Amino acid sequence: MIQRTPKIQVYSRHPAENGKSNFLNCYVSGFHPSDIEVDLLKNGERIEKVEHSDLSFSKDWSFYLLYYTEFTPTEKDEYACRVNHVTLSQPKIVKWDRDM
Amino acid sequence: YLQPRTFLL
Amino acid sequence: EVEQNSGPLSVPEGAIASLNCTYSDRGSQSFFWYRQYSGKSPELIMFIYSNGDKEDGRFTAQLNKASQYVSLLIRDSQPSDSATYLCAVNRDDKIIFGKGTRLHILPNIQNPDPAVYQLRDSKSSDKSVCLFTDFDSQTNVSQSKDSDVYITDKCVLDMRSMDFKSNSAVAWSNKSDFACANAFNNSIIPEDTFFPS
Amino acid sequence: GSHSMRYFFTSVSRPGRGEPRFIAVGYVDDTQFVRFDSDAASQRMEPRAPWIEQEGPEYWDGETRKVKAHSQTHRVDLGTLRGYYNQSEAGSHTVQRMYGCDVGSDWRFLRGYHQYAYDGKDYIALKEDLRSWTAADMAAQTTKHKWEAAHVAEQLRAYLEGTCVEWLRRYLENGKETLQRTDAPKTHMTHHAVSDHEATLRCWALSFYPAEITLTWQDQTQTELVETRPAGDGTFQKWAAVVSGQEQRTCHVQHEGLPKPLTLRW
Amino acid sequence: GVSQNPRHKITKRGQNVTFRCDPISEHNRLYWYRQTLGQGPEFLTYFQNEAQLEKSRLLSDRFSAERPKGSFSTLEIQRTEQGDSAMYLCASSPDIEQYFGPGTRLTVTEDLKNVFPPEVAVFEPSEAEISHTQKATLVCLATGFYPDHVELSWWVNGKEVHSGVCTDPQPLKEQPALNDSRYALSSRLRVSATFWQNPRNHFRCQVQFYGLSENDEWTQDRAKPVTQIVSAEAWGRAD
Ligand code: NA
Ligand code: NA
Ligand code: NA
Ligand code: NA
Repeated sequence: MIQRTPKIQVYSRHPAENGKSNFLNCYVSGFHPSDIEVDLLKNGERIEKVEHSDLSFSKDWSFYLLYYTEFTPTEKDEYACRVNHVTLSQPKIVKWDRDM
Repeated sequence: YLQPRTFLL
Repeated sequence: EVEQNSGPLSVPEGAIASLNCTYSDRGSQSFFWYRQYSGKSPELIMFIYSNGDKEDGRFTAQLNKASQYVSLLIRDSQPSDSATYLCAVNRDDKIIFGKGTRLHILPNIQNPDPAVYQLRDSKSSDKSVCLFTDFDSQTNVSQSKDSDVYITDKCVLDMRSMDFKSNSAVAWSNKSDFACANAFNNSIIPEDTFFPS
Repeated sequence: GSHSMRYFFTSVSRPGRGEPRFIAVGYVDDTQFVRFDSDAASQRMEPRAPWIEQEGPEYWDGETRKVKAHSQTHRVDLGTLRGYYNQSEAGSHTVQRMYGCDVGSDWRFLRGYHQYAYDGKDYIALKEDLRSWTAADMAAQTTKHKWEAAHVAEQLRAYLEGTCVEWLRRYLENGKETLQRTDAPKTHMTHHAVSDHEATLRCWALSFYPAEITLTWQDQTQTELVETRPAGDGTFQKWAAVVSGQEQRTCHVQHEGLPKPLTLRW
Repeated sequence: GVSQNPRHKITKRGQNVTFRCDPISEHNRLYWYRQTLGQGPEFLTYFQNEAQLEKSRLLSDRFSAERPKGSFSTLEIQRTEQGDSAMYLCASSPDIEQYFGPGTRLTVTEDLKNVFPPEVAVFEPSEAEISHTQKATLVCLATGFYPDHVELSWWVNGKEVHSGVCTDPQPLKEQPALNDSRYALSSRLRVSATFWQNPRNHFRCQVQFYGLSENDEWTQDRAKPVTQIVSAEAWGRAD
């Protein structure tokens, strides 16, 4: 029963453009075991209309998942991804940076 | 196309 | 699952017997040849899992996954091989069997002596049976066509000490209108058949 | 180029909560095409790629029947491994299985794989020769012995070399317009200043397919590099960054969809 | 390694039957099959441990199989039809290769009055056969038995023999087109003329019949047609 902390990446499907509709992604990878909480946040409020991929693993047996939501970028709105796993003492909030 | 035979560990 | 085998096969002692089989699911992986003696259950004689030929003594199994085919060849056919041969193919984690091919290993009758004898009963001598014997392995016995007459199929006995094999068939009727000369009439018997007095 | 068909299975016991969770996913290359989640309502094998929706009710019933059987076997596996490792009926455990085949540019069999992990550690794997096993421990050797006594490698090899390759070629043909397409990366460079004496350069590779890509800073390799990530539309993304004032003295992109590898400068 | 009980069973149309299967110890997979003469085993049901995973679509609601502790298994036929008459084979497996049990031969009869044991007769060899070939054939005839579950053996001077013995693969029907027709079977034992001509030589035709049990209801004036052995004998003749 070996733990592996998830790598998290918060990013958009296409280059962000205020007003232009897009997809915000949270890609969680390299974790173990499979039990994981992932939420997408807008100004600290939980986004409900979120979808995710089916659980799969890489060559080394570590899990990966993709959580995504439809969003319209604005200059003022802040988007983030809250992640909780057995390997995290405290849940990890990863803010969306427009150039990452 | 899944393998039709399964093997017990 | 459809597994296709065939009909009765008569092969002489020492000859090559060849059984064929086809299965309907190209996805199958496990193929077997089960043998089954009369009043017994199937026993595994061979398994084949790869395209190619598998040899085990007098047995050669062949498998063609592309043409969904399985064969079994028996070299130097022996009396112990007279059984129904069942082709078995997996359908997931279960074996699905074919109908079975009955294989008869015929003895090689060196000096035929077709002869019809009347045998009387040990206790009551008012009862009797007709015994057709010592005929060739190519002689076929056509069964009870009469309501009152009963004709058994032929079968081989081996007198091991003597190195002597013999074919035999039996007939009997409850009817007093019964003679051995008119018993094996439905059967195609030779005119060199001894009919004693 | 070369293609692959892989099946990924996860089984997780839930001693308090209920029956084990079973997720099965099927991929052709970097494209998912089937899924099964024992917790979903359908209790059916589901399409996830448009080209597999062409398959008739016979394919779907058969794929369903099989996935349910894989599920049942892995349930038994969970109780077997709990037995092998003297574990209590009270803790959660995970068995993962992976199997599939690789073909070349000729669409001929290349490589086969069929391996298992338990609680995140290797347990058993079919060797490259498709004739022998690699048990990771003495518990995993009990499996090896029963699998050697039962001629499992031979039946498995018949599926990996034949059956698997045949269906992969069918999938590659039926879905040729998506599976047999190279989407070249839409590359670009971004400039951001970390300090009044230092700067950061970011080489971007976007909207590419397949996922295999190589981004290198010209060769310099001591740079921030991110794991290739899905864009969610069947394409992938990646970026490579490097940390003055003379930031004009280059990033190299190598991908299957590029005839001659592209070079970027600021 | 696989056991089945009962080996033979006779039931009256409309009764209930239960057969047991004791598979091979480390075998997680268990199957039930059905077989009739000139056919192959027909798939009925499959267990992986205690779980019944697959059941034949063509199989009736009257057939139900159980395997409680994932070990022994029982198959039960409720309100038996005459079409249920067959051999019930159980098979165990560790992976896919099957190890069959000795089967349960089930006969479904209209009435237990239709069940009869065999009458056994031994017909002594013909002088014409002795003169012509220097060989003597004793023919044994078992007639009027129902069901067809018999076992014929020859016993010479108290010793069971196989040399010079040939017995019909299957018994014949004493009225082919008939519901619960009685059966007949024949066998041959061939000895040398010099062996038959010795009167100190005892010949016995043994017929093991499978009928009703001690715990079976019997009304009829004639003796209960129980599982029994019927023999007929002869001694060699000098003249
Ligand atoms: Na499998
Ligand atoms: Na010959
Ligand atoms: Na071949
Ligand atoms: Na095909």
